[PDB]
Amino acid sequence: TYGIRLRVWGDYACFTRPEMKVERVSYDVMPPSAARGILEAIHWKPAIRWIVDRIHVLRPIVFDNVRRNEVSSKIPKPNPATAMRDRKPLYFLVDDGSNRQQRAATLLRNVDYVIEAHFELTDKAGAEDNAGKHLDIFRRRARAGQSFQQPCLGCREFPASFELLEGDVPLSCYAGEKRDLGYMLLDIDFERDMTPLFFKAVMEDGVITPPSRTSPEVRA
Amino acid sequence: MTAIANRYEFVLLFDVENGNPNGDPDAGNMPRIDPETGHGLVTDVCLKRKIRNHVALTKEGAERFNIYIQEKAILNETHERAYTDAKRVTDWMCTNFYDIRTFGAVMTTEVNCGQVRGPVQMAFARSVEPVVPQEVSITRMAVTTKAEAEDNRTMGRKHIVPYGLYVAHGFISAPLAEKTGFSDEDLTLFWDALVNMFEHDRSAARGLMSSRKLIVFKHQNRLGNAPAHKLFDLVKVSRAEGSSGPARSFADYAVTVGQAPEGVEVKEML
Amino acid sequence: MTAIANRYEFVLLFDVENGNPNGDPDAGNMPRIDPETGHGLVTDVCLKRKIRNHVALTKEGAERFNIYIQEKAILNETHERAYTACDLKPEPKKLPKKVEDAKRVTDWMCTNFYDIRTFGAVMTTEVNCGQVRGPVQMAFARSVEPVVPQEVSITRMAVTTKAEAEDNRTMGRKHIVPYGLYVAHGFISAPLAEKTGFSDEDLTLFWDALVNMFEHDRSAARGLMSSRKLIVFKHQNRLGNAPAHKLFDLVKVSRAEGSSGPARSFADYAVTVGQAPEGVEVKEML
Amino acid sequence: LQALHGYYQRMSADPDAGMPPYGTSMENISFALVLDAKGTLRGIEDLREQEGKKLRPRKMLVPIAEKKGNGIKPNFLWENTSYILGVDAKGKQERTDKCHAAFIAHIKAADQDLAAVLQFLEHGSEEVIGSNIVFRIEGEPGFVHERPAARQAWANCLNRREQCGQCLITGERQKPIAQLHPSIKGGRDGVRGAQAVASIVSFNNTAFESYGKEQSINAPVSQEAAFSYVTALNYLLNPSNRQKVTIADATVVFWAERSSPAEDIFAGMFDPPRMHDLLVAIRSGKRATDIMPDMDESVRFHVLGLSPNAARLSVRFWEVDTVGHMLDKVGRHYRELEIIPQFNNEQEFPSLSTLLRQTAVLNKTENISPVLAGGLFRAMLTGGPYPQSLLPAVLGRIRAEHARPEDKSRYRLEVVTYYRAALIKAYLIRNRKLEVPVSLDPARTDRPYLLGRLFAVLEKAQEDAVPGANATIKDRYLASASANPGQVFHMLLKNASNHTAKLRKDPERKAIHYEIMMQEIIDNISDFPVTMSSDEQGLFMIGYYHQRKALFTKK
Amino acid sequence: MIAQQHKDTVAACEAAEAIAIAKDQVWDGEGYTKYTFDDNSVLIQSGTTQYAMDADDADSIKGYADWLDDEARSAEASEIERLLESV
Repeated sequence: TYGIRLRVWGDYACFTRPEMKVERVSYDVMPPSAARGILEAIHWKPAIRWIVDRIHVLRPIVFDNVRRNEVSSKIPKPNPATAMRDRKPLYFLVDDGSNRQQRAATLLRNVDYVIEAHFELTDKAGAEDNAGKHLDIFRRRARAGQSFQQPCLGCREFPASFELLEGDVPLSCYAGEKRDLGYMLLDIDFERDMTPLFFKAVMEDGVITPPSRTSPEVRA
Repeated sequence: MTAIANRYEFVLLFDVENGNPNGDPDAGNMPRIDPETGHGLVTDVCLKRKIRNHVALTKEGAERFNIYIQEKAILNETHERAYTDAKRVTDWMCTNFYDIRTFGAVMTTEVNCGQVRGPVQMAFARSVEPVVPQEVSITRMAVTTKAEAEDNRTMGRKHIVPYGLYVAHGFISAPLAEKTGFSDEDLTLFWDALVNMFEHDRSAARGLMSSRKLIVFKHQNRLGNAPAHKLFDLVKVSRAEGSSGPARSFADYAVTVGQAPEGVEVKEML
Repeated sequence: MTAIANRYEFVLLFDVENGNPNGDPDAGNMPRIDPETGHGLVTDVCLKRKIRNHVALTKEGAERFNIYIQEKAILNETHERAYTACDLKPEPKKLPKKVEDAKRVTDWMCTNFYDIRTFGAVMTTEVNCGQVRGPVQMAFARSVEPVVPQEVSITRMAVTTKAEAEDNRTMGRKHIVPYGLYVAHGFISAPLAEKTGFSDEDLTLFWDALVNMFEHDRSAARGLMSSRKLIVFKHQNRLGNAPAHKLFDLVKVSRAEGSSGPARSFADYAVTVGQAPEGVEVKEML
Repeated sequence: LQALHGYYQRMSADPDAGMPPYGTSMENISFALVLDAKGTLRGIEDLREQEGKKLRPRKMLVPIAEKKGNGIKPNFLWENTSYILGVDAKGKQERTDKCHAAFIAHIKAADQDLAAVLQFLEHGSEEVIGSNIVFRIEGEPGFVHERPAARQAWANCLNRREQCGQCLITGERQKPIAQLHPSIKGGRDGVRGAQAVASIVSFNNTAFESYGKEQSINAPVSQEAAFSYVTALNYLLNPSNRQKVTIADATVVFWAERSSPAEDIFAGMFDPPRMHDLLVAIRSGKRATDIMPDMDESVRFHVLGLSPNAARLSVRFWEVDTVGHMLDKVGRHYRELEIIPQFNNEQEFPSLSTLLRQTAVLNKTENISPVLAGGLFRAMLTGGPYPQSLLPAVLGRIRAEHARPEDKSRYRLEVVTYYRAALIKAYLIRNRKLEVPVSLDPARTDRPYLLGRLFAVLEKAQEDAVPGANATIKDRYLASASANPGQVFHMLLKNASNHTAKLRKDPERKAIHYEIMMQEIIDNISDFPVTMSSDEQGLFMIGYYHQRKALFTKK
Repeated sequence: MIAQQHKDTVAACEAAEAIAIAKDQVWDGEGYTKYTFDDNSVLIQSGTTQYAMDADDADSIKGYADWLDDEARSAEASEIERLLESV
């Protein structure tokens, strides 16, 4: 009747744990926030809210280590007016001293998921906006492969190949397991000053059922 | 600020002959190789660095083609700014910084959730078949310090890939470009850079590296018209009939492109 | 020292006859080969060393033409010389803080040393002196056809130390390639030459070194080595007008139709140079 | 990780384990009142010790003292008699009464221990007066402040003494978030390679900050949880405890969800020195319980691997399988590695570090590629495929290595050693599913295996024809022979013909045996392949190793 | 080292905690708080007074022992021995 079923897979994936962000360590499974981002990469408007209901894991948890040369700091805001009060060459030297930070990443491989999510109208929804219209727009885009931006498995260098599951969700690899993954990020509450909120993730039958991230009893 | 009105997916094929395309910092500088398949690996940031270097060398401080994230090959002789509140500063950056306009950046104002994401995106490039890097031992005439002078020679080593053909995928998102100003001339410059990335990257370690094929899928819609993964499948690369044993030249590989869906075009810049 | 203003690509063809072009430290002293195919290899480092030797021989340590990687020099001492010439106090592991002082020391090293000016160098030693990339780069040299190295066993009628081994003479062995034609590719970059000072006189000296690279490199293991062809592609602008791989394909090397059996002399090969694009010219006169 | 926090919570309950409870310090304690559950005094223990010089108050780990001054500041559960007893040696009864009132107020910040001790305060030898005293409940070891309830009360008091967000380790809300974590040991008793002080979490550079958060707030953990996990990791990293091991650049620490005998053997399971019997049993496929019964294989086992850099250290791998499952996987790994030892002095169960070291540039601990090490002590204890980079690594080492008589080792070092052959066999068995015998198989009739055996017999002929040779064909032609048999075997065969011809004129005229072996091997080959694949090269190396071992002292 | 810029001022605490990597504390007779940084440099504070220490030079570690109170030195005998082998 309602809801969606989007399947996403790729050779690489990295959902970095917040506690090991600097030396990237990925979650075993994509957190609901990553599913939010992937869904919004296909279709989103200010008049809607994406809610993730379930995440199905269809391939074994396989890890891998990749190390890269990365930058130490963000580029600072300049004042354009003074940019040519004199010829001021603005640049960032990646190779200069402490600017070069090497960061090792331990990331997943050959992932495959099916995302179940539905809709919700926000305060700034238009007088004519209806959940059905956005649902049909998303379904059409997913069927035709159109997307606002190419979805990625966490980091932009890991593109996601996505499809719409018209039929039944395929059987999972952990069909007979009840694996506890410990607390993991649910989403980030941007209303309460970007406050992260977590939930105890248990992978029953290979499907994770996070609590709704809009509910009041999960938010502080 | 006109911006491209089509979604692009491009597949770039490049190869290395007796060189190290991308040393692994976590393996003593051996070329990256995929543990799961044994294929050689070349991270995307390496290609992005090469593109930035090529554009910096080519435009040389043009009006709208300054490059922010440089290495110590920077040139400090001339710069001129187009000169066209957080929104205003970001617009200026995009207007007169090519890499920011193309790849994006982060400008210390996380108060603005909307980042500078940039249209262009590209993933890791992986060899079409497993590579077997060779270890080459070398010597040096002179010793660096008097302490080791007390026989005055050093035995280094140098890792090379005898040959490997790498496939790089990339995605350009028109809607993101519309928020940054990435225009069609920028797209032409990007194609040129991809074609001539390695022509200025020569060094003692990389050996000979060059771009062989560049297939571009031009979508009719502002969004896409067919799945990207189904388009990348049309580019099939296999081994020529008369070739056997390990590959050692591009002639060993035969590459063909299928018929694209009705809603997308196909180009071959090489 | 005005730098060059044109991109160059060159192809060098050189021979070896009953010689050892480049030994392999791992496989005894056998000539370097590509084990999966049998083709011979010669590290670009060896060719750069021969060029350095020729430059030193033909310039006899004249000013602005010293070579940095000398036979027995200590690099830290040369860096100390540079710092003294620049009137600075060298921190152990760090370059001078004032970026202009670091640029001055690196420029001094580039100017008064030819091989730093040409091939670049890494000087981040216990007395740091910066880095240089080097406008001139060259890749490995690979034989057109697989080589067949053979072991030559030899003896000596004398013994170094006190030993009663000789009831037979002291043994030893050489490794030789019966014949092999090698192809070496190389690049010259105007943008780097601008930063380093690689001039046109340096380019002429480099061409001379390539042509006469082996004429003064005779030894008991080299055999007869010689440079046969040297094709130079000159572009009309700092950035080339054609991809290098297109240009190198114009030089086609194949065995002459009138020859059969294993190659044993350059006459067994025929080299043809095609037509270069409109933006490039070929100096097939070397 | 939540596992480390759980480890501290489990070990901290054991007073003798050495875990320092959160928010506690070493302070002087003199007397211990022993009282019943009803608050009635039952006895006094002079816990103070004797140095011979003087009787000093004992040093005990107790809640940190307050910043005392002119005013009265009550300490939580250990104080002088002016607070507890209701009397003081100074005779100032007003100060004593105020101290007692503050103390009784402080404790109240339904457990039987707390109620019993309160009842004692309702009552209020003589040497106890004036000294620092602590409580002790009859019928239970330890002291009141060592009980879980006292720990929770003191933690809550500290939390109210806040300076908080939701902790991502315990999941509790309204907790104070640690601005900075406690540091982790580095060097001899820490992650070897890291500087003297390191940390799991660090955000000193702006590029690591996200969502406008600053410093360690990007990873919100309660102060207690931070301290607990850091202390657990530091305790594990101390070599005094036998729960640590170092492989390549990574240091591996292991523990179990509860006390188990596995923690004392796993230090040798992937680092062999009864343990030998256990290894033999698990390799054969038996259960470890058979060798000794105390293992409860259902207890789950944690293995963590940390790799260092300049000042911060990164997690490299992490497994949480049960003791039985991972023991079975290790047994399968060792079963796959099985090969006939080349010399009697070699280990029957090769150490993981030794195996990795044999792939190093000069067979020394450094130069080991960290990625390969991560793919070992990973593929080993997970049962997954070995990293595809493994086989090319050992093949390249065989290409680059050669006889090394300068090593002062009496035996001219073999290029294809026992360890490299074992690694190749393991890779072929797992990643390629091929069948590889543990010793020589004369009926194999497999072309790469036959070529390897042929190379071995040619080598034997060479070293018989030229005794005391500086170098044999193993040093130079092994790589090309394995990779390109068609282009190099003719010269090897001609050289072996020369060797046998000399061997025939000289003593040992019946050379004939080697010729017969060459006939019997060449018989099964119809053509020398122009090229061979990597797995075929591995088979060639295995065949060469097997034939060489079966030829040392045939005659 | 920022201790020279701010000397014994309390704002040194703010600066260090803003730039410092994981912080440690000691509760042995006299309260001590440790701010550790990269480059094996540690800043230690107690009240207004503070002492800067380098973890690669023996003399700095000895001075850190001398700057501490007597009873603290006994508890830090283990930690002090750890740094001292840095050679």
